[PDB]
Amino acid sequence: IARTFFDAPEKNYERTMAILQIESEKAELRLKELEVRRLMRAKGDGPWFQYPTIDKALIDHSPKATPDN
Amino acid sequence: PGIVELPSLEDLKVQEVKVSSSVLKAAAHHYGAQCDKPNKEFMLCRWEEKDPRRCLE
Repeated sequence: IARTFFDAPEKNYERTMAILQIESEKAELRLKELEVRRLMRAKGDGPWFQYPTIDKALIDHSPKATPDN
Repeated sequence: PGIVELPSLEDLKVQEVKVSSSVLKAAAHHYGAQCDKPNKEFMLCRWEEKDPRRCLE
């Protein structure tokens, strides 16, 4: 029975170790993503939460009809 | 904020061209032809400095 159907205890041991490593990595990445999102929302210096502003390529630079501008 | 600086009343004192609009219009072409250099210098200073206090002279 243990030879045909069942799995070796070493296989289950090392498989559980692999699963635990992957899931701990995922949990740490989730917590880091939460902290990054909070910091980017608070400070606004990152690539996220970049609300748009007025593009400065629209400003006319040629001399106008009045000098005082 | 700051204090705006204005020239004194003696610096704005000059004798004027006391002629009417039609007197200016009759000789407008010859005035543009003959007196062009100081007029264009003043206009360049005006459009560059964007400040009449820097173009008073």
